[PDB]
This record gives sequence, C-alpha cells and structure tokens, in this order.
Amino acid sequence: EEKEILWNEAKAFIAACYQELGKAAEVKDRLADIKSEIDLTGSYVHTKEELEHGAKMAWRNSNRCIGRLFWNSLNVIDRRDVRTKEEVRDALFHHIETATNNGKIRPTITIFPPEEKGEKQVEIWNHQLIRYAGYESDGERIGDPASCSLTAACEELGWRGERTDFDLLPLIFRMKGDEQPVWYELPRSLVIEVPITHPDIEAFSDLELKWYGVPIISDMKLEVGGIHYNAAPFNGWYMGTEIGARNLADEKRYDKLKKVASVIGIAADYNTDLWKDQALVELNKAVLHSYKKQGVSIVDHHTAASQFKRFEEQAEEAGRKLTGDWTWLIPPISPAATHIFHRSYDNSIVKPNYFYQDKPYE
Amino acid sequence: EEKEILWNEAKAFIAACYQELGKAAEVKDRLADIKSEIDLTGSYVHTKEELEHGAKMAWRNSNRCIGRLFWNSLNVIDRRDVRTKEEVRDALFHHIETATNNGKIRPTITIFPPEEKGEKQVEIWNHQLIRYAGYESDGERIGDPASCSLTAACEELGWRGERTDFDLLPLIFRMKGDEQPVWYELPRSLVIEVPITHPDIEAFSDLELKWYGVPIISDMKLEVGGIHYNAAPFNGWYMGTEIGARNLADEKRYDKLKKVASVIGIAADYNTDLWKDQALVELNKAVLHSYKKQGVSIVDHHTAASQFKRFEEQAEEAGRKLTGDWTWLIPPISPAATHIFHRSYDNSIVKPNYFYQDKPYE
Ligand code: HEM
Ligand code: HEM
Ligand SMILES: C[C@H](O)[C@H](O)[C@H]1CNc2nc(N)[nH]c(=O)c2N1
Ligand SMILES: C[C@H](O)[C@H](O)[C@H]1CNc2nc(N)[nH]c(=O)c2N1
Ligand SMILES: N=C(NCCC[C@@H](N)C(=O)O)N[N+](=O)[O-]
Ligand SMILES: N=C(NCCC[C@@H](N)C(=O)O)N[N+](=O)[O-]
Repeated sequence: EEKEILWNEAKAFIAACYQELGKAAEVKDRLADIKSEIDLTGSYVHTKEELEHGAKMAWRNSNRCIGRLFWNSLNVIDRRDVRTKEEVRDALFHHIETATNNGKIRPTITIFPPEEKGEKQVEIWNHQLIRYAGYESDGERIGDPASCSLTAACEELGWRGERTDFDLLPLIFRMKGDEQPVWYELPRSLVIEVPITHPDIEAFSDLELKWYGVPIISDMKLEVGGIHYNAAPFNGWYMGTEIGARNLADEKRYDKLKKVASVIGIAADYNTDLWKDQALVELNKAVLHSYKKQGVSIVDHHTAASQFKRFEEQAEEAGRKLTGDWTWLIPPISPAATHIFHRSYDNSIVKPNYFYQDKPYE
Repeated sequence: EEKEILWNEAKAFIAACYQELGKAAEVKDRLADIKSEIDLTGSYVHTKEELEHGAKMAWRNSNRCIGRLFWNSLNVIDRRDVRTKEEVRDALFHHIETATNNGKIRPTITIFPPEEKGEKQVEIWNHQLIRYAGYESDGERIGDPASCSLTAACEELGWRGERTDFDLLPLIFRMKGDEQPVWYELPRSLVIEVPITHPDIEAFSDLELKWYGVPIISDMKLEVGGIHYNAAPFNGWYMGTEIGARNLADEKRYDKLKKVASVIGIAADYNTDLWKDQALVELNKAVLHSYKKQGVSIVDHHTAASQFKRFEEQAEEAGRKLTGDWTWLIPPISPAATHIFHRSYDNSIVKPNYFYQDKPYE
C-alpha cells in the first residue's frame, strides 16, 4: 500500500512537473527509472530540477497564503547532503543570513533529507527559526504566550531565557539516532529586529515594541511526489497585519491594544467608541512605517490583495485551477476593502503542498 | 411527493415546537388533525402559537445572523387574514410604525398568507421595506447602485424618482390574480432617517450622508413545518458596520471612503498609510454616534459579538446544536478582535428558517 501511494503520487507529480517545465517527452523514461528505484530501494530521489519546481508548486498550492503571486521566484536551497548536527545548524544560520539579505528579503526554502520509512532524518522543533520565548508562572506572563510550550521544552534541555518579553529562542532540533534534541543560541548579528515607532505620534516608542524581520516557518512538511520532506524551513516577507493585528494585538499574544489606545490619546472605555478598531489601525500603520524606515521588506494587506488578484488572473490564463481558503486569505483588518472578501474559493488540497505535523514537544 | 414533503416537515416541526412549548402530550392528536387536513385540503393551517414560535425558531436557525441572542423576543404579527392590496399596504405601513417605535426599535415580523400550490398570495418586490433608489445612465451614477434593477422596474410602472442619492423607493408588491404589481409612496412621517455626523470632526457633516433607521428585509421566505410564507417581512436593528463598512463604503455601493479621507484630513494616496482602514474606523464611529445621538437603536460589532457569545452559551445550556456561517458572522472591520473569528461553526441548514427566493424583476 505504501509503495503504491508513493508510486501514484510520483506519477502524478512527474507528469505535471515535466509538463510545466517543457519536458513532457522525458516523462516515460523517468517514470520507468523511478519505478525500478522504488521496487529496489523502497523510495526514489528527486533531481535538483524536480525538487526546486516541486517546492515552487507547493507554495503555489498553499490555500492559506495570500503571497502566492511570487511562487516562481522561490530560492530553493538543496541540503539533502547534510548528515551532522553542525551541518544542520550551519544550514539554518545560512538560511537566516541569505533570506534576510540585509533587509531586502529573499523568498527562500532550505530542504533537508526526507523521511525514509516515515523515519525522520532531521526533526526541527522550532515553529519559526526566529521566534520569541514565552513564560507563565504564578500568574506572571512574559513574552509570547504562543511559545510557552516550546520555551518550557528548551528550558528542560539546559537553556535559560533572560525573561525579557523578546527573548530569542534557540534553534532546537533532533537528529535520527539521538534521543534528545540539541539547541544553539542564535547569533544576534544574524537577526534583524525592527523597533516599532509611529509616523506622527512620538509617544508610540514609549511602548518599547519591536518584532523580528523575517518569518521562517520551520515545522511544516513539504510533500512532493510522495516524498515527505518534514524538515524544509521556508520564508517570504511579512504582511503587516500578521504583526500589527495578531501578534501584537491578540489577547492571547502580546495583547497591546489597551496600551496602544493610551499612547494614541483615546479612551478605552466604550465599545461604541471603536477604540480597539482605532488602536488596530494606528498599530498597523506603525508596523508598516517602522519596517519601511528600517529597509526591511514588508507588504500591506491592500497591496498584498492586489497582488493576489494578479495571481488569480495568472492561474486562469495558465489554465490552472485556483484553490484557496477564504477564511485565511481575508486580512484581519478591513477585509471587505479587499476583493478577496467578495468572492469564494475552492478549498481543495492539491499536491505538492506544505502540511502541518505533530509537535514533538507537547 | 409534495404532500409527503409537507407531512414530514410537519411532523418534525410540531414535535420540536410542542417540545419547546411544554406541550409534548398534545403532539399525537395535533399530528392526527394535521394528517387529515393535508389529505383533504392539500395543506394545513398553523395555530397562532405555532406560527409565532416557528418564526422565532427560524430566526434562531439563521446561520448568517449575529443578532440571534434575542430570538425569543420577536414580536410576531399574524396577517394571514389579508385579502386586498389596501390591507397589505396598511399592514406594511403599520409594520414600519410599530417596529420603529419612535427609535426604540422592536424586533418584528408581519406574516402574510402562505403559498398554496406554490402559488403566492402576496408577492413583495422590495428587498427591504425602506431602501434608497439607484440610477445609472450614460455613466452618471446616483443613489444606491444595489437598487438599480428594482428602481428601473418601479419606473416602468409609472413611478418617478427625484434622483437625489437618497430617494425612498415606494412599496411595491403583487397580488394573486394581478398581472402587475402596484406601488405606494412611503409617507415620510413613517420613516426615521439619521444624518451622519462625527463626534469630534465638524466637517464630517459636509459629506451630507444619512441612512434610514430600520432595516426590514422583505423578500425572504419563512419556512415553517413545510408551509412557505414567501411574504413575511422582518426586522431587528442595525449593526453599525452594515452601514459604515458596507453600505457607505463598498465601491459598488455609496463608495465614500475617499471623501471620508478628505474630510478627516488624511491623504488617500498610499496603501501603506492604511487610509482606507482609518477612514473606515472614523465612518463607523460616526454612524454609531449619529444613531445614538438621535435615539435610534443600533449595536456596535464588539457588543454584538459579546451577545452572540451568550447565544452560543445559551444553545449549549439548552442542549441545542449551534449552527452558523463563519463567513457572514465575522464583522467586516476588526474581525479578529471578536471571539467569532477564533472558532468554527457548523453551517448546516436547520428548519424553520428564512431563505432567499428569486426576484420577480431581473
Ligand atoms: C513572499 C511573501 C509572502 C507573503 C507576503 C505571504 C503571506 C502569507 C500570509 C499573510 C499568511 C497567513 C499566515 C497567518 O495568518 O499565520 C501566509 C500563510 C502561508 N504561507 Fe505565505 N507569504 C509569503 C511567502 C510564502 C512562502 C515563500 C511560502 C512557502 C514557500 C509560503 C507558504 C505559506 C503557507 C504554507 C502558509 C500557511 C501557514 C499556516 O497554515 O500556518 N508563503 N502567507
Ligand atoms: C435584533 C437585532 C438584529 C441584529 C443586530 C442583526 C444583525 C444581523 C447582521 C449584521 C446580519 C448580516 C447582514 C448583512 O451582512 O447583510 C444579519 C443577517 C440576518 N439576520 Fe439578523 N439581526 C437582527 C435581527 C434579526 C431578526 C429579527 C431576524 C428575523 C426574524 C433576523 C434574521 C437575519 C437573517 C435571515 C439574516 C441573513 C440575511 C441575508 O442572507 O441576506 N435578524 N443579522
Ligand atoms: C462571496 C463572499 O463570501 C461575500 O463577499 C460575503 C462574505 N461575508 C459577508 N458577510 C456579511 N455579513 N455580509 C455580506 O454581504 C458578506 N459577503
Ligand atoms: C478557527 C478560525 O477559523 C481561526 O481563528 C482562523 C481564521 N482565519 C485566520 N486567518 C489567518 N490568516 N490566520 C489565522 O490565524 C486565522 N485564524
Ligand atoms: N508571511 C508569512 N507568514 C507565516 C507567518 C506566521 C505569522 N503569521 C507570524 O509570525 O506573524 N510567511 N512567509 O512569508 O513565508
Ligand atoms: N440587521 C439586520 N440586517 C439585514 C440588513 C441588510 C443590511 N446589511 C443593510 O441594509 O445594511 N437585520 N435585521 O435587523 O433584521
């Protein structure tokens, strides 16, 4: 059954991929080669070109991503050669550096060796490569609540956070054959952070907010033609609402709207004053302003929706079905000011794609 | 088949209704009575208590409605006795008056005679009883674009609008046996309107915006125990976003955000300034302020979400399944500041309910 699942996904993927790459005449032979390899080895190995295009297809198929216009410019780093924890560590450092690119962020993915018998070669514990720790003890809340479980796991392993609201979590990952993960502090010189200021309201700096430059999701599985790349961190650049409307605003995250209201000089007493809405708009303005001022790439939700409209058009022109998850594509502020809110999307799963996987902590 | 559909819906409805009304021992006999009535007449007639509770259940089952906490306080007006166009007209005038209640809006439904062989007794053309006309000629756009088709239909029938941006459409409805609908101007003394001002920005009145007090959807079918009440106008009070974030803001409606930006003293040149978002917040503040100042009932989206949370709790406590359409329940501004955005809802259709029906114009 497992070989058949693999073989069927392989046929589907190779046909589509080679069709897109102008290589339809190479399909029959490549399929034959793959068939023998599966019989004899239990699996098969992608060519560099298959791996690159597969990672690109997987982004293009990601229903929850508004950023997909740029799917074909993904920089794919092939690290199927790594065997040691030092090499994994250095690959992850290099990903941060090359993706950051001094603020002119480059969409990048680093692909590590795939699972074999469902057996992981490298298992990355981080949710993102750069993320802030979170703590909750005797009612006292510090940092990012969404990080509490991973932070506790790290502190079981000998790491200790300074208990600032913005402690960088170490890289933490496990190698096949090791019972425990290892962890490494991130060099601060690798990590760009942006202090949050407002274009008009001087006092906004009194909040002492900041965020990191680059979101690098590091715990999703890339599936390509039946091969499971459980370790394949990727990044683009942020849409400003991710930071301003969710990370800094959610009651279960940094929960800053009351403090924002106070610094922008409005009362936070009556729902009818729409003070949360007003605070959200000013916080989201501050985020965009701050990243721009610092020369770190970011997109606003209006521009991002416009680009996504072009992605829809490009799909139709290419004769490809569009898939999307309306509930994630709408921005969390002024969604009805975008075209996305006014149409529907087919939420079917097409592969290659990126998938959730169970967290080894928790 | 049709009698069987009716009989099956009838059994389901009468059991549930009588169960909710403490009348479970009356079910068997009432079902027997209904069975004979269907055999002999082709249909059956609700008791006053069935009709009232059915209209209430239908609101409670309305997946797209955030306002459902108050389902049990609906004022049900039974107008199954009407036979003439004068009586329909007067019932609709009376609905407006009693629902408005000098601004202290009363949730009301007026139920007209049901369809017989799928044959409508009264067919109401209005989308809402109070609504503004819309015109589009040689590129020139006036009033509410969403009303263009109904406005044109009315002008085919001898009505003429003044071509203000806020012309009240006449009541327009057709009686069984008539080829054409009749229309009646609304008496202005029946219709409360609210001018839009802002609590702090004097110039906001320069926009000369207004809206009507009471939304009275008049083109949905109420289905209760297999009986089709195609003509059953209902109302609550507005949630402010309906007016501020959609009716006055949508590009395909009144399209006021650029004018709002200009009066509140902000540039509308760069997406990154989030000027649309800022304009939306100030317009929505103005709407709530204006209705409150005038003593006309309205709810903000934060309060409405809080009430809806209580509705969820009340359903679970009563042992009733909750249904909802997440995509309509989230408010169109700051949706992630509400609990609704952070959970999911079962979008199954439960009857009694309110349904769309085909428009006789168009
Ligand atoms: C180039 C700029 C990019 C932008 C502006 C962008 C924007 C977004 C946004 C706003 C989300 C929603 C995230 C949330 O609410 O937590 C998202 C989700 C996602 N994006 Fe992108 N994205 C970009 C690049 C990428 C890249 C390079 C990949 C993969 C190669 C990717 C794959 C995804 C996936 C898989 C999700 C779903 C994450 C989840 O379910 O938690 N995107 N994108
Ligand atoms: C008491 C105050 C009420 C509030 C604040 C409220 C709020 C809302 C809102 C905001 C919507 C979405 C409308 C849109 O986006 O166009 C809605 C839809 C709806 N409401 Fe309510 N509502 C209330 C009362 C009622 C009543 C009395 C009924 C029926 C008896 C009702 C039945 C519905 C239905 C059927 C829809 C769906 C309309 C459509 O699909 O176009 N609600 N409600
Ligand atoms: C097709 C698309 O889902 C559509 O724009 C919906 C979305 N959610 C909505 N929600 C509400 N309350 N009202 C609406 O008109 C809409 N429009
Ligand atoms: C369960 C519920 O649908 C959930 O809050 C979703 C809604 N839409 C979202 N959309 C985005 N982009 N990101 C999110 O975290 C969420 N959360
Ligand atoms: N933009 C991207 N978003 C995924 C980020 C999680 C995020 N919402 C947060 O950290 O706020 N990905 N990306 O660019 O690959
Ligand atoms: N609140 C209610 N909403 C239905 C209104 C249509 C509306 N969005 C508009 O006219 O803006 N109904 N209600 O209260 O019965």
